[PDB]
Amino acid sequence: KTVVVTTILESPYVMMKKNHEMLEGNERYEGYCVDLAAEIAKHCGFKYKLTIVGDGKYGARDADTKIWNGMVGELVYGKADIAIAPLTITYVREEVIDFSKPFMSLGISIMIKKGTPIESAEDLSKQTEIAYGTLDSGSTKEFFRRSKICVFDKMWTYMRSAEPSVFVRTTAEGVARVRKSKGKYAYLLESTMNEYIEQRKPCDTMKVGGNLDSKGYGIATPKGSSLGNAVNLAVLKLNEQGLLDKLKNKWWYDKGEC
Amino acid sequence: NKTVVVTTILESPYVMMKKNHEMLEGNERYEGYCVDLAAEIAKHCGFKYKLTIVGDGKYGARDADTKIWNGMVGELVYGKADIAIAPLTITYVREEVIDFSKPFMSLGISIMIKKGTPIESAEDLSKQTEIAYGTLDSGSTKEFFRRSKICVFDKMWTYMRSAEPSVFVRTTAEGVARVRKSKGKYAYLLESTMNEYIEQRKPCDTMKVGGNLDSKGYGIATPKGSSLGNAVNLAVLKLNEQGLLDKLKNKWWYDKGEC
Ligand SMILES: O=C1N=c2cc([N+](=O)[O-])c([N+](=O)[O-])cc2=NC1=O
Ligand SMILES: O=C1N=c2cc([N+](=O)[O-])c([N+](=O)[O-])cc2=NC1=O
Repeated sequence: KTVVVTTILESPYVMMKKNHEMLEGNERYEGYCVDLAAEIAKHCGFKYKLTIVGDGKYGARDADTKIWNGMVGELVYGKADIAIAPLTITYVREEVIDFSKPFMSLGISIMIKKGTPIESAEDLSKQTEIAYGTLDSGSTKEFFRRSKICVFDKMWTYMRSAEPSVFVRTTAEGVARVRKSKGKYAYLLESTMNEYIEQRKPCDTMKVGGNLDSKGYGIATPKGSSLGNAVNLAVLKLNEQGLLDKLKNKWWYDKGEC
Repeated sequence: NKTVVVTTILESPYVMMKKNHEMLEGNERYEGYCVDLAAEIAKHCGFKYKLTIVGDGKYGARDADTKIWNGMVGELVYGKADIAIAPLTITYVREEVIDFSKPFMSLGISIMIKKGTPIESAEDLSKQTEIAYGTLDSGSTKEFFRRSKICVFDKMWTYMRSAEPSVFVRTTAEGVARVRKSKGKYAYLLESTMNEYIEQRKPCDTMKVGGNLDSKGYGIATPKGSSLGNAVNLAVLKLNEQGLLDKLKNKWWYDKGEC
């Protein structure tokens, strides 16, 4: 009766303990989603086993084979019973799996190295000396691409035609690029990550301006799962008890390095 | 007929009476955020609808003694409406009796003060008495402080609960009025979405200070086992990704602002 919980290895959501070599099972892991999982399980009344998604991805659908990868794939194909991770609620994903109500809110934000004369998305669109880009894939990119707003359309026009490329392969790459471009590059990513990195050494970056949109992380379960109901109520219950905020503050600031 | 009966509440700027509403008939009588949203939801879900205002003008609370729901939530659980399109906060007790779509707007408890008031945060209110402060005498707001584990807020609750004269108001407008009349000696805690709306209305003597003390969400509600929920749920998500929700937000909040 053990529930197979799939999740991704992303800080501070899911991380490896300092001594994960001497540990075994769920005790190996720690972090926001790891703590959350314990709560969700306690209120829904079930035993769970935490497993890291094989390909270490969230969930996208190939345009050719139409196959789902990442944690979404593990849910649609019967490899996992529930996904507890920072998985953003989207239209296409909602069509194939069931999402609970958001346990965390977020949106596209701007990351820059401290000292950079940038304060908003508008500031970027008006200049070029300070290059800026996003992940070469994901909701963040397609946001600007399918945006009928001139500010984001102009930013998109720039990003689309730039030399060298302002797009990055991974997030860690984008963050590093900001730290290494000596204040000549700005990275557009999820606010949750932006404000987490801002609290990590060497603490040479900061979040600027407000969010460009509004997304949400949700606990996903296979379409039609009987588990979805209880889990959904658990999230709402945890939120109304300020537990989600407590968990946030904990892994973002209490364990912060600034 | 196959005309979806849409229940909604009369709260600005979500649903408001037009200019010549007396000369108009049907849905064309109303306007606002939720009115525009309803049109889109119906467009993508493909259905004709009729806008109706909830009789008791309430959102949805379960009377503790009669165990009976009121407002829009009640209209659903008792088969009087097919769908509820309004600023209805997604709560636990409600999710237990109705089906909510994914949030179409995020919000949280915020502090409303009269401009000039020497307050910048909730912690400020808790370290003083010079400036009185309160909330609606019912709802998730007053509920947030009573069951709070944060010291400042539990210190605020201790103050509010035992304060004379009472610092609790009966309506939203009543709380806003008290702020505009207390010459900056009264702060009002309410939904941020409403706080940032009043901040855009005459005479523009109020403002929102500090960040939200929590995080809620407005969602479209439908009765359980409704053949409408899933479609409505996908509609909200798509509208958000197309930036339509943000456009509606900016239209009725800032484009028609007065400050
Ligand atoms: O569901 C998703 N959740 C994500 C969460 C994060 N995150 O910041 O937690 C990131 N990211 O780091 O770029 C990308 C994501 N891509 C997704 O498709
Ligand atoms: O579900 C609710 N939704 C609300 C929405 C608003 N609003 O701001 O739209 C307010 N308010 O104005 O105080 C109170 C509410 N109380 C509720 O119980």
